[PDB]
Amino acid sequence: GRVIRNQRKGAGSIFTSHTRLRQGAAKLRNLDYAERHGYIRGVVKQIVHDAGRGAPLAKVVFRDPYKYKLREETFIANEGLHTGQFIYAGKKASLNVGNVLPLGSVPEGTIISNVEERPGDRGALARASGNYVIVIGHNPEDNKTRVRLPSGAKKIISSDARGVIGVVAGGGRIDKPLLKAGRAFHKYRVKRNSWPKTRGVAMNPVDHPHGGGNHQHIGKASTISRGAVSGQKAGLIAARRTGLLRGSQ
Amino acid sequence: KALKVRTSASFRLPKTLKLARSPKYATKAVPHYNRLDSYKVIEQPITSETAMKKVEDGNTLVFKVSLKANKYQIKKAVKELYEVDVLSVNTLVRPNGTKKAYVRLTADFDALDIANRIGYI
Amino acid sequence: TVSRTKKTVSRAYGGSKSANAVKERIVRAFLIEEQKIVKRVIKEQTEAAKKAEKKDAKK
Amino acid sequence: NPLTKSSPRNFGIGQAIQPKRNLSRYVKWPEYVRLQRQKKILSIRLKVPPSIAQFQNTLDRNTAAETFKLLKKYSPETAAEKKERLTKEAAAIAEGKTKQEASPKPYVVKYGLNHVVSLIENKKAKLVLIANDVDPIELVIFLPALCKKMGVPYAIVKGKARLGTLVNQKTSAVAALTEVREEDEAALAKLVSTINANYLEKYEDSKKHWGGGIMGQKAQKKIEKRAKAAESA
RNA sequence: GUUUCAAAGGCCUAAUUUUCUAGGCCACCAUCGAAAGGGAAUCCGGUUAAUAUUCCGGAACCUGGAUAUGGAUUCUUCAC
RNA sequence: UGAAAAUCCACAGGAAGGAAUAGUUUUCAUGCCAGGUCGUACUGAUAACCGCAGCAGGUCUCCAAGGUGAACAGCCUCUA
RNA sequence: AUUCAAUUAAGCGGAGCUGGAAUUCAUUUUCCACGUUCUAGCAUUCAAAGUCCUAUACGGGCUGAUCCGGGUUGAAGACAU
RNA sequence: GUAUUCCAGGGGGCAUGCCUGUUUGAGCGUCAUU
Repeated sequence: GRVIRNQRKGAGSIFTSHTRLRQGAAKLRNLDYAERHGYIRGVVKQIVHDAGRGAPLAKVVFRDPYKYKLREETFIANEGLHTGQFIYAGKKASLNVGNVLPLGSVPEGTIISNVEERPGDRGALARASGNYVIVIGHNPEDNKTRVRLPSGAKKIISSDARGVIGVVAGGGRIDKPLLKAGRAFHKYRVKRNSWPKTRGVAMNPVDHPHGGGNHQHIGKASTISRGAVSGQKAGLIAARRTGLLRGSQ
Repeated sequence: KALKVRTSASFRLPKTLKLARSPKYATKAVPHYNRLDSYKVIEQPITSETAMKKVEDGNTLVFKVSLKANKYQIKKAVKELYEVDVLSVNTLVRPNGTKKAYVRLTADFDALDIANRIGYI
Repeated sequence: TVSRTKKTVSRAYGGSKSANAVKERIVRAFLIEEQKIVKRVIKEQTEAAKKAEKKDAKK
Repeated sequence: NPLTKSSPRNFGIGQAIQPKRNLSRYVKWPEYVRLQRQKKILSIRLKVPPSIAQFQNTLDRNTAAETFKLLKKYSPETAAEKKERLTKEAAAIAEGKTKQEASPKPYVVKYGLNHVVSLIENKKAKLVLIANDVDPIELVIFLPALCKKMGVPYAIVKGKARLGTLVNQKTSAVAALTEVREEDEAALAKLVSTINANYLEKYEDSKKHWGGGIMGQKAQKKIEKRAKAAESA
């Protein structure tokens, strides 16, 4: 038959990001000397709405230690920041909302976001709306703290890795229902081309595996193996459970 | 021993003694004569019934000019040949693919008197 | 191609910052410099006196 | 004194722009510079075999200077002095007719690798001088073993360039003696007895021991610190 | 693939008063892409069988070159 | 939550340079010279475009008077 | 070796100052710290000090900013590719 | 045309890879001499 919708998204002709009204790559500052040992002052001037992103950004002005110049860095604003506020980033920096500390110089049971997987990653874990990472444990031998990610799965991260204090702003976005379909259109209009999805069973047998037949039925088991190939994988891939789950996730 | 002190963390290409040309033989052998001459630029005087009306009234004589001819070059050509001080030049390319140059002279020289000298009227 | 009397007003930061902006940052720049000299006064008096205070612990 | 004022800067992390320091350690070099510096290190860290290791045993500064004072005598002809000799040849041959004895017999140092190896093979060469920095080591590695078998004095010496300077060349590789005048024979045998103590007598000793296995500065202080804490707690 | 695990340059002032040499600063980077996007500055009246904000008459304006007259500024000075 | 860059200006900053028997200013008043190359006719549709063609088909825009009436509705006039 | 990441490849690793002290007591014996946190200012052309001279006009050496090794730094590693 | 720098005119030139040589150079890659 034909190459299925599933398969032909990876080509990347139409299925690409709409980066017209996108402000910038929301990342942290570079490491070394200033933030390894001491700390640096930074002034938040703007708090901007990024297009197609559940998170208001923040643009902070730091000085260059080696030149008479100024470099702006685009931070993700934690709920608590404001324009005309000082920010303190480094090892010796204090524990307040907004300040950027390494995981080693932080006590247990603290809350953080925009956490680095490595040191020098410039951010990775917990960047979405209303999400936050909690610190559980510590180790003297092997510089490696214990950390819980917002899904539930815990992870061991290096002690020198960074993390901005506080919960990410713009929370409670998912609570309101969209109602009219035009509201859903405008969400995906400033992201990708991933919306009006037709059901595979409604299609012909050429265009999709589930499709075909006099009645709209699947025919064979939708639970498909991990060891499969591209074209077959349409349904639940490598499922342990099926059906309605009760309470505990 | 005793290293060269260097402040910057970059390393750029050190500029060197770039030597000029000094050939053993000429490629051209004979330098070519003037491609665009005084006579080659301005070819013919146009003698249509409209052009006679401009020469009398407007104080302007018209020419058939060769392609590859600037308004600087046409001003120089008419000045050299007929010994006249030119005021302004206006040019157009005809539909048949030949350039036409309207040339207006100063108030000292009459266009009608020079017209009977060149040949036509 | 216009005279710079029409582009600018005669003041400190002139035709770039507003008058009330210059009002405040002169008051800030002055008042912070008064606080910065007191950082010496607190530390010079105390840290010099700490050497006298710490010697009493040994005796 | 009166109108002059002092003004300290303070370079305490955050305060002031930092001064101009020598950052020669943190320069991004070209690719060819990074190649040759790392090629030095890669040979040292791996265990080198005994056949390659013996070229590190070079001739010392004080003894070497006396050797090249000798070998700058018995050096070959410059191009002008050959032209001087051939004019003397043409004169005596036309009026006299005498080759084989005329223009005496030259005493000169022997050079060239294929030329020198044949002299060592027939037990003719008295002294030999081998370079330490030949491009492929394969070229010159077997010469120590050849001189051992025939019982010829030999000595590895620094600078293939310095062997070139005494023979009107850019690089020579090897340079050996065979014939020498009777006046300077006393000084030659003095050098051979000094040479044979280091090289010829210690052939069976030098064949056994391996070189290499030397770590960098960050590796040395890591081992010394780890050995101190656990053992001498 | 288009700034990369490249030794990737072009912008100002004298020196010298042969017009060729000296000062310097600064530095992740070809080039094509819109006659509806961005964008230095022109209007009225007349005239032809057929052209005009484009020729003629009269009144303006911009950019790039050159440059000297008037005015302003100066005993403590780059205006009050 | 509704483009980018060329491009032009302003401020901070004090580099260097200047007088009185004379010197600085061309971000102002006047005055001088120069402004290349290519396009420019007419039609834009029940006859100049595409549809075998002078084919009731199809093809992006601007200006827009009087009366009736809620009205760029329908019906009747003026200019062309 | 091979693999991964970052920067215009600035402050890596080890000793030394002053440390302030440490309590067996000052030590060639170890731990232990390094210049900025009320405020939407400001920080750039290398200054004081001493040393000489350019003959003190205008500015040269050594410090201010300690020294020694030139492994840019961190993962990962004889597994993986 | 008032002209080292601006404007125009007449004439001659400026691609890439690779080879042989020439002249400036870069690297504690490395040798001898103060």
